[PDB]
Amino acid sequence: SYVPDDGLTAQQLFNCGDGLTYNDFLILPGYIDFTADQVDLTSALTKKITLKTPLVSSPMDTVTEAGMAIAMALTGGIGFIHHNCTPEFQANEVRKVKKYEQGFITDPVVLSPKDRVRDVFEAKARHGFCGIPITDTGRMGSRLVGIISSRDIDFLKEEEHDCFLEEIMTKREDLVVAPAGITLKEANEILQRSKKGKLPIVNEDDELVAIIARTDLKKNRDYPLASKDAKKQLLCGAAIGTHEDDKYRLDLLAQAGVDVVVLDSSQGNSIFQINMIKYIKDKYPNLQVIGGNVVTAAQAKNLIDAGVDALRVGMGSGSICITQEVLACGRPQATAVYKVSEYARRFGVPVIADGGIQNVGHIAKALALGASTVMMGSLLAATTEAPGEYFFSDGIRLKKYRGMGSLDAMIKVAQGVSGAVQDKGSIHKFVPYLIAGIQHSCQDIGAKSLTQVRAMMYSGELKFEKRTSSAQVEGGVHSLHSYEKRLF
Amino acid sequence: SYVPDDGLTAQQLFNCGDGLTYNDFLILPGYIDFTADQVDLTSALTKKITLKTPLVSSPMDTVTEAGMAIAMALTGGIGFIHHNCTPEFQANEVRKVKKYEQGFITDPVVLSPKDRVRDVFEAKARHGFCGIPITDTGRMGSRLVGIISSRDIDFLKEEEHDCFLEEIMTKREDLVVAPAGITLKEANEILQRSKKGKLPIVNEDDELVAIIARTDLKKNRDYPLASKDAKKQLLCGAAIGTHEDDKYRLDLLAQAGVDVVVLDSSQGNSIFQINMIKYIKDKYPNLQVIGGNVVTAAQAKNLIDAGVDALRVGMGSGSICITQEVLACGRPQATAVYKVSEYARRFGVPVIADGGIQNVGHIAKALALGASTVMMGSLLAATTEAPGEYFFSDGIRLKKYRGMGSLDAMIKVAQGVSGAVQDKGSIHKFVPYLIAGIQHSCQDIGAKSLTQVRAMMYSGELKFEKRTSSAQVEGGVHSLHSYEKRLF
Amino acid sequence: MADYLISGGTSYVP
Amino acid sequence: MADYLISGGTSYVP
Ligand SMILES: NC(=O)c1ccc[n+]([C@@H]2O[C@H](COP(=O)([O-])OP(=O)(O)OC[C@H]3O[C@@H](n4cnc5c(N)ncnc54)[C@H](O)[C@@H]3O)[C@@H](O)[C@H]2O)c1
Ligand SMILES: NC(=O)c1ccc[n+]([C@@H]2O[C@H](COP(=O)([O-])OP(=O)(O)OC[C@H]3O[C@@H](n4cnc5c(N)ncnc54)[C@H](O)[C@@H]3O)[C@@H](O)[C@H]2O)c1
Ligand SMILES: Nc1nc2c(ncn2[C@@H]2O[C@H](COP(=O)(O)OP(=O)(O)OP(=O)(O)O)[C@@H](O)[C@H]2O)c(=O)[nH]1
Ligand SMILES: Nc1nc2c(ncn2[C@@H]2O[C@H](COP(=O)(O)OP(=O)(O)OP(=O)(O)O)[C@@H](O)[C@H]2O)c(=O)[nH]1
Ligand SMILES: Nc1nc2c(ncn2[C@@H]2O[C@H](COP(=O)(O)OP(=O)(O)OP(=O)(O)O)[C@@H](O)[C@H]2O)c(=O)[nH]1
Ligand SMILES: Nc1nc2c(ncn2[C@@H]2O[C@H](COP(=O)(O)OP(=O)(O)OP(=O)(O)O)[C@@H](O)[C@H]2O)c(=O)[nH]1
Ligand SMILES: Nc1ncnc2c1ncn2[C@@H]1O[C@H](COP(=O)(O)OP(=O)(O)OP(=O)(O)O)[C@@H](O)[C@H]1O
Ligand SMILES: Nc1ncnc2c1ncn2[C@@H]1O[C@H](COP(=O)(O)OP(=O)(O)OP(=O)(O)O)[C@@H](O)[C@H]1O
Ligand SMILES: O=c1[nH]cnc2c1ncn2[C@@H]1O[C@H](COP(=O)(O)O)[C@@H](O)[C@H]1O
Ligand SMILES: O=c1[nH]cnc2c1ncn2[C@@H]1O[C@H](COP(=O)(O)O)[C@@H](O)[C@H]1O
Repeated sequence: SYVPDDGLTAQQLFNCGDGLTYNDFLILPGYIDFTADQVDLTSALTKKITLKTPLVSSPMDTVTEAGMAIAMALTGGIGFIHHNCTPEFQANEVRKVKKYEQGFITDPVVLSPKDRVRDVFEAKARHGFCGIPITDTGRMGSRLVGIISSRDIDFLKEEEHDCFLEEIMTKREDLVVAPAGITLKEANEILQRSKKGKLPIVNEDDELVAIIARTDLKKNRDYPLASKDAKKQLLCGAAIGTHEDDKYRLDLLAQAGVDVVVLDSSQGNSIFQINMIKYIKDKYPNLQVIGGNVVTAAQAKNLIDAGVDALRVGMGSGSICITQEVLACGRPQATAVYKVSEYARRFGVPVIADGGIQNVGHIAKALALGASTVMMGSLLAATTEAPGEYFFSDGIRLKKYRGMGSLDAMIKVAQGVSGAVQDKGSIHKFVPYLIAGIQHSCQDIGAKSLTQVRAMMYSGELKFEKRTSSAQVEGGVHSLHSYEKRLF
Repeated sequence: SYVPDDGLTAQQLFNCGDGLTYNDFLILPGYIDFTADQVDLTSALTKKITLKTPLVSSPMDTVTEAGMAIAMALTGGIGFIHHNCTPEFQANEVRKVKKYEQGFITDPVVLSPKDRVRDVFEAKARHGFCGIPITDTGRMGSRLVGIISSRDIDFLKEEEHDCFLEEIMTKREDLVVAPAGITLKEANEILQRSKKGKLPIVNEDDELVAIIARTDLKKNRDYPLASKDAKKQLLCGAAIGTHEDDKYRLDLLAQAGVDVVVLDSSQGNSIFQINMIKYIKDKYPNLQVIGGNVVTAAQAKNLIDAGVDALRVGMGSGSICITQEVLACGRPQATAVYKVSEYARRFGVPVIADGGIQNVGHIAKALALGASTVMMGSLLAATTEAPGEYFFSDGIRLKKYRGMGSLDAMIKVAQGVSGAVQDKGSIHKFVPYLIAGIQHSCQDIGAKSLTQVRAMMYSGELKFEKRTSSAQVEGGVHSLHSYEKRLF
Repeated sequence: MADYLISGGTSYVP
Repeated sequence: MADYLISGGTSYVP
């Protein structure tokens, strides 16, 4: 336990007061006894909601939709949803996202048997699934009759000759079911003893309460890190402004049932949103919120003792915002997420970083420096699940980048720009590179968990080192004619 | 019906004696009385087999293999396969493209139940498909045991853990089959009203002769024009050389049973090619062959009297040819295809054209120029369905492209070039754009199918017109600062 | 029927 | 489990 004390700790630099951003300083390694993928990524973003990977989308029109939302919560992160649309647009967005991976599912598609098959056609045109059961009446709490799947509606050249759904279906008696009052494990036992794909759940009174599908199991086998709630609903997030009409934005998605929600602002300290968090807590106390934005400790304390439980930090600091150039506020974002995190420890509120990420090493240093998660925008823009579609500029494949601080609200001043960046493909080959690189980072600094790196930072037994303007100039690639930039 | 005769008809166009190409003449419009979807677009290439879509890959070594073949022929097209290397390799590729849709599946893979689950896993890892049958011996002509689809294997930690297959399959008494000597209609019908997923066929002796799955049905309606053969396999074609081991190159694929063959050449009008045609036709009266390279009627006539039934026209015409510059032969191909199609219509032999195609306009008026079908090669080069890879130079995703008479093949000359072009994406999002383009152009001309655009040129009812240098430098965009070119 | 499928009917007429 | 997931225990020494 000698440990010769060379190095420099956190408060040993951040009271120097310089404008430290990420590529200004450096982490120092330590003594390990373990392997690379052995360290987990279990983190959290609320007082209660936790994530086994810290990578979360940004609420912006360039990035987030059910493309990014499904892609990220499916790979174990969490998406938010930007709000500059009609409230019903993000209502159908959420009714797209917290579906598609249900568990003991409630009130599916079901009808009367006196219908026709083009009802099923337009239903799957509005839905994309065709695993539908039938009852006697059409309500969910009805007497069960039968079930309809893809293989009974796939050949029909004699399409809709008043095709009543009694003679052409699966019958009643040739269907295995489950009695209600049943947990998941024996339901899985029933399904892979059935191998039929679907399994209704009724009572002893033959009254439908639930059904399950099979592809739940296939995605679960595909996607072990999965970001799932208790009710086997996929996690979903959304952005909300603070002009007063957003009450009618959040209420309808609240009965839709979004479970986290960010209150987005450039500078989130105002009387408006503190009145609004008081407006939401008495309405929705079980619901959990993420508060922002915040740059430093004073507005941090006033919005936490206002009653927020989660903290979105970082201003003027993205790849896009020129807000520091045009509003003269913000700060170097590394020192920001330092100091708000060591205030945030005093209440156990989680801190998620914002912008300024060039690369994997930046979210590595931000995680190490005490951010709870990090939400990012650019290198998880330009995916094939960012909305809109591509174009070219001198043949470079690229998709536009745009942030609401720019000139596209729908006499104004712009805080950001509109630009574009080349595509990097799906996340499914990309965010595993992210998580693998950062657990590689977490191992060769010397810790078994992100919780260990933060406690091992507040202990100060890791140490850092600031490096000069001519010291990252060789930290990158140099001293050669030409080279190539590939990551994986 | 007053209808002035303003314009130029074809024979009074081309007998000016000028080397017209596509980029220096154009087509007049006509009368329209229907919509673009109300066109038919069925063409043909030989006296037997017809194609729903008049476009075909060119057999060059770095543009087409299995991917192009099954993908484009799956879209009602037809692919040809090059002859760059050893014949067993090409035999394997024509073998794997002869399946991917079959009739009654003769000789699939089948196993004996003393195998393990890991055996089926490693079979799938070099097949991709795992709806496996199982017999007593493991041979094809054997007695049935059971059936295993993908629903049976996907949930076991036990891959070999005493995983002899007998305790895990369905027992064959509740397994319906068909008796042999049966056609598809009632076969597929009792499949769908049986509704179980796969349907084997045995005899009275329970000997396996055939099996059919669901995948016929959704490949049928997902590709409603699909270029089926008589046994509803897809069609295929392959290229060959002329050095005396070409006989060994053709006989083993004749055992593989290709559907057509393209005689490649630098130039067709040889003793070699008519003598090998006479080597073919006595050996294979049932199999069909196309001819080339030939750009005038004299070489056309002494190839067609040999009994070739189709024709590849246009040398010194491709994106990659430089045989004008080094070898001083050929002609502008638009002047070729008129007069060789005018000669080829005398004998009912259709013709496929090559080279120089930029766009849907070139092939559109090209098949309107008298060609039956046209074999575009470069505008579908460098897709994701292409051989090779994406790579990068100067910051653009990119794929190389040679010409199959370069010096890059293996005391010689060179008349092919090697280069590269941009990616064009998935062909299933690309060739429907193409057929939409042809049908809008024919919609502009106003014929409900292509055969009367060829007759309507042969009637000369439509006209044509010259373009000059100012006309084509108008023809694209002009007088404009900066733009983008987005095809779709 | 490919002879019909190219032009049909006229089929040369010099 | 979120409360100890940040650091788990220290929470003090200002
Ligand atoms: N680093 C960053 O995160 C960053 C950078 C640039 C821009 N932005 C984006 O800039 C967006 C602009 O939104 P905003 O921050 O201006 O909040 P806002 O658009 O909802 O309010 C507009 C302005 O009116 C005032 N305001 C706040 N609440 C109000 C209310 N109920 N009623 C009337 N006026 C109110 C504020 O001055 C605010 O600047 C933000 O959503 C933020 O996402 C963020
Ligand atoms: N636009 C085009 O399609 C085009 C034009 C020119 C050349 N090419 C390609 O260039 C490639 C190479 O040119 P190539 O002429 O050397 O190959 P080739 O197959 O075109 O002809 C073979 C060459 O060997 C000789 N030859 C002809 N028959 C022979 C036989 N039975 N046995 C031995 N030799 C024979 C001839 O000199 C001939 O040039 C060819 O694959 C040709 O297709 C294509
Ligand atoms: N039938 C049905 N499916 C739903 C519903 N909600 C979501 N799904 C989703 O539909 C997804 C895919 O459906 P499948 O399991 O593939 O069965 P299917 O709907 O018949 O679709 P096919 O694959 O064509 O057979 C499931 O993972 C479910 O998560 C619902 O309310 N009814
Ligand atoms: N198809 C499916 N099964 C799940 C899911 N979550 C849990 N299960 C099953 O629930 C079983 C019991 O574990 P639980 O405590 O209920 O939930 P869990 O901890 O998330 O389980 P895992 O998903 O396996 O990690 C697991 O073995 C899983 O097989 C899910 O999201 N989809
Ligand atoms: N499954 C299977 N497909 C084959 C076989 N031989 C050729 N195929 C080709 O593969 C196509 C379909 O493959 P799939 O059956 O969908 O692949 P799979 O994983 O086995 O799917 P399931 O059979 O439904 O379990 C067939 O239509 C044929 O074109 C075979 O022996 N088994
Ligand atoms: N569903 C299906 N039917 C086929 C297929 N091939 C032949 N048939 C049947 O063959 C019967 C006789 O007509 P054909 O001209 O020989 O084949 P087809 O009509 O082109 O086959 P389809 O693709 O179903 O239209 C048709 O009624 C078809 O139902 C196939 O691949 N799929
Ligand atoms: N309790 C059940 N009892 C009887 N059959 C069932 C039951 N559950 C599902 N099935 C049968 O399985 C059939 C189809 O389900 P299956 O998952 O095997 O195929 P699919 O959903 O139509 O297509 P895919 O498997 O590709 O998703 C249903 O139409 C139904 O006949
Ligand atoms: N004659 C038959 N008799 C009884 N059961 C059959 C018969 N044919 C197929 N099956 C049963 O129905 C199932 C059909 O499996 P299925 O075709 O749905 O697999 P799959 O989900 O489509 O696989 P994939 O997604 O890879 O295409 C078999 O596993 C088998 O249990
Ligand atoms: O409207 C905007 N204009 C510019 N930047 C924004 C805007 N809204 C949010 N941001 C932040 O800008 C960052 C995006 O840049 P990046 O994360 O470096 O890709 C994120 O931290 C966002 O939270
Ligand atoms: O190496 C070569 N020398 C001359 N012509 C070639 C060569 N390779 C391919 N071709 C021809 O060029 C055509 C391609 O047309 P493209 O689409 O203009 O590139 C092919 O169909 C061939 O007939």
